[PDB]
Amino acid sequence: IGMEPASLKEDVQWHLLARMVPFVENNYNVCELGPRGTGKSHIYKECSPNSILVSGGQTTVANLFYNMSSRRIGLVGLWDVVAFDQVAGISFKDKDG
DNA sequence: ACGCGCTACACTAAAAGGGCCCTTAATTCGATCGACTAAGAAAGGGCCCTTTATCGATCGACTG
Repeated sequence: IGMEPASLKEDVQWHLLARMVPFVENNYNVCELGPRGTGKSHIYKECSPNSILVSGGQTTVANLFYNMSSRRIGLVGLWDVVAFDQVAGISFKDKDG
């Protein structure tokens, strides 16, 4: 990732590995809450070309799961990791979300 | 092997998504204007009490 392992505690290293875990296991839902500036969104935005960081919380079942008009599957179809930032900000215009 | 079948453009209709925007029916309040709720009000009014008259009763000089 670019972190210095010798400058971190062992448990912090294992937490960072848990952060890797969503990339390596199929259909792995995981939630992480923490203080600002702890380097959360960096791994899901820079250090992987096959993961997406959904910003702003602007998520609808149309573009996230299945858009019935265009008949194309949403984000969850071609990305290995979908990371919802700003969990407070995520809200669904449709109820079914 | 040059006429022939495919591959490109506007109107009409249907679906769905997504702003979305108005609604509303929930909220706050926030005066507020009654609404009492005492606190002291003052007029008024009501109450009391010592005033004169008299009716004895008597106790007086005075008096014959």
